[PDB]
Amino acid sequence: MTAAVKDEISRLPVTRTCCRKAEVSSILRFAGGLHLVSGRIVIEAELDTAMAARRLKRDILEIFGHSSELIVMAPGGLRRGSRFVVRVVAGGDQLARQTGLVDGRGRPIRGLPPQVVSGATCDAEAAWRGAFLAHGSLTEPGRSSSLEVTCPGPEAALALVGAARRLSIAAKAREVRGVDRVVVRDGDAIGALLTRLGAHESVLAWEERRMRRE
DNA sequence: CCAGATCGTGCGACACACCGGGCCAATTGGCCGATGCCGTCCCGCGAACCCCTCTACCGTGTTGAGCAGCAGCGGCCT
Repeated sequence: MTAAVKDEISRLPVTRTCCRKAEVSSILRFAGGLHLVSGRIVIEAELDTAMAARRLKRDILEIFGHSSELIVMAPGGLRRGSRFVVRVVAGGDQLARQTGLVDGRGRPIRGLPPQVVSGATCDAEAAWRGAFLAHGSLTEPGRSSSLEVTCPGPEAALALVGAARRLSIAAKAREVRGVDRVVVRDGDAIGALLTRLGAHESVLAWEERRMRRE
């Protein structure tokens, strides 16, 4: 359902440096976290996609200059979902401070880094791409996909809504059962958004499926 | 041995899923229209600001070294 979509997004080549930085920051913020162990900060990011973890590791090594481990052992323990976990221990504090998770010698930033916000539209769509790669789903249970992506806390969700607005694409933040996400319902916005992210074959398949079924 | 955990199954509740209705709260944000103080400018005079002019006892002076060209001189040549 979404495996092909995320594969296509991961396989998309990227050139501009700022967009790569924004994508890395988004994925780290959404599907990543920090742990203060043995007196040092270690960054752990959990992905459930084959190529996405490699892409994130390569981006870190290239732009931020750091090394990762890329372990395949499942934190869930099932070992069937291939819950990849990429780790950064050497220079973890520097990576955290220079990627936007923590700034001002203070608490972790709830929303997306200020650098990602108030940037070019390319960086906004790159941040949305990273958010979709990290977490999200494409359900199509009934009449609409419900292209929902969950976020930690209202701040990240509303920041994603704001970023989507800059693309002239409708979006809506929602909260249920204490967990909040951003969703877009109408088919036209879904198609335009998926086209902008870079996926092509999945966009077509969805287009014909919707037109034939509806 | 055999009894609760796990799960099957069942009944109900039920938190909303819908996608569609029918009105509303908050909250407007424009400048509408009316009233009022400040920027610009046009003198008005006056302080200063710069230039020009004139004063008639009279009075009359400021190292060493290397290389090259020119002036004076001894001495033929006519």
